Amino acid sequence: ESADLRALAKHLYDSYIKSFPLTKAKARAILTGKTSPFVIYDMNSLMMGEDKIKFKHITPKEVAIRIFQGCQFRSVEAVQEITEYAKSIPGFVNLDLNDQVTLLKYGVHEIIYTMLASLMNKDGVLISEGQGFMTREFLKSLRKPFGDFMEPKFEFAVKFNALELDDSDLAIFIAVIILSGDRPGLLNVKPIEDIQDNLLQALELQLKLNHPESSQLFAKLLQKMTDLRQIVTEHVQLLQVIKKTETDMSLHPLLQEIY
Amino acid sequence: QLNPESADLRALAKHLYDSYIKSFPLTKAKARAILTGKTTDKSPFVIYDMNSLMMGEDKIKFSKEVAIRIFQGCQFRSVEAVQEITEYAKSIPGFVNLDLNDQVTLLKYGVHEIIYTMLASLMNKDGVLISEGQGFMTREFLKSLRKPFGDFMEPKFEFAVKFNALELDDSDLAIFIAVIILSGDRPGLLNVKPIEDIQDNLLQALELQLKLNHPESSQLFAKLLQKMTDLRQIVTEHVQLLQVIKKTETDMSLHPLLQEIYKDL
Ligand SMILES: CCCOc1ccc(C[C@@H](Cc2ccccc2)C(=O)O)cc1CNC(=O)c1ccc(N2CCCCC2)cc1
Repeated sequence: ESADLRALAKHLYDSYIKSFPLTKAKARAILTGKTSPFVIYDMNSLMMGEDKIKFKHITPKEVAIRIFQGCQFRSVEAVQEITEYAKSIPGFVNLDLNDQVTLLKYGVHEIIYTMLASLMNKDGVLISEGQGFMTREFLKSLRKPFGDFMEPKFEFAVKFNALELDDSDLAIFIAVIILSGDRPGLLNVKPIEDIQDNLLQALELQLKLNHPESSQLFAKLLQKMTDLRQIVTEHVQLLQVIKKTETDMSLHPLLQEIY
Repeated sequence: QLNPESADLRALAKHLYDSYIKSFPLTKAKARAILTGKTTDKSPFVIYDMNSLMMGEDKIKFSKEVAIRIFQGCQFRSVEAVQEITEYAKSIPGFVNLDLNDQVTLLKYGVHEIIYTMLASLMNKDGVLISEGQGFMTREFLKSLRKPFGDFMEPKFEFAVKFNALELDDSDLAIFIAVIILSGDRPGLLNVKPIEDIQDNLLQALELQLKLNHPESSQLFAKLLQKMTDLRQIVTEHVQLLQVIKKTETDMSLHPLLQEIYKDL
């Protein structure tokens, strides 16, 4: 029965490679130098960044605000990649359509930040297909409340990254996050937990075969789930604060609809 | 079931379960026995309203304001729970050998998550055993308490009903709360290495324990670990729900120990 576990792993991996253009293996090569990305470390470099390379996340205003909005544009984009990926998880599409919607609704944020760590090191984050590298300090230098917008993700990133997981490990971890039976509103919890259970086994073997020397990596990874939700909860808090305050956030009526 | 390594992990499970029974007067096995009302001597007095509360003062061993009285009651029992857990902690191989500051940090962030883990052993969907099992206060009575007290316990009942679904027994919990205490990612830890080394070992013990005790319960280990996020959540809500209390109830004192644990949490 350990055959069906390997098949599911490879399947998730293959699908993950197809759904996500910028993998961790690739991002890592770019980040460590052993491949170069345009570097954004201040206003002028940001400015030139937009002119030189056409960062779609920066279209036609305070910089802190356009950077924040760019983050949302990219997030929206990411949500589609994740949604497509989810469909390849054996059993997902056979679930009640409302539950599928529910799972993605509460799961994409956790996945977003999980995958974002793949593009981050203690010094910055890769943006627009890795074409650029936005400095951690520059982001942390934005005026309140934008300055501490990304920092919480960086702190998580540093920790998550010390586990040294690779694309094949993440593919399965990602699927496990999606099949969470404790999401509010689910109408049929059983099949969801039964699939996650099949995914957890697959993940456990993967980690043991891929990291035989890393003791209890499975437990440690599952524990990171706590850090993820705290990151999402906290993110949701700041998001409303920016909405309750900030008067220069309004976008075209249709754009606001899109997000 | 074979190798010397497994043997070492079973020895650890036994040591931890033994210390657990020695440190906690009311185990889950005892709590369940009282709750399933099977016996004729373990019968608890049920408080489900004012007149009952009124009569419980005479029945069970055990400020004139219903809501606050019950609240001061939980605080005292909570302070006492901190003492039992602190005593259990000392028995965890390696804990007393860590830097003293880290010992404090680990207890500071770990006692509440553990308090609520264990509190579930005393709960079922209708209420919670109190005063060493002599009494039983229903969920509805608690929920009918003046605001903002009327909903301080509800989220703990919700957690308990789900967590109890795992059907863990005391021997499993002893290792699980040990794992909770030895968390290397607690804010402010000085030496994270020695703590992780200890937790990894405890995690191996827990993993084997759950496999030998619940062979038919697939992935119980992972499911139990994911529960640690429900605990964090329960603690956070509580802390915030508490800050609201002291602002509307300037006349309600919070015990110093609890206040120190929550401070800069
Ligand atoms: C009946 C529901 C209460 O159950 C909880 C709930 C929470 C906690 C721990 C809390 C305590 C707390 C709450 C608010 C601010 C600081 C501390 C915690 O986690 O700190 C124990 C307990 C355990 N409580 C008891 O055993 C208990 C004991 C006595 C009591 N009574 C008040 C005195 C007269 C008789 C009735 C009520 C309850």
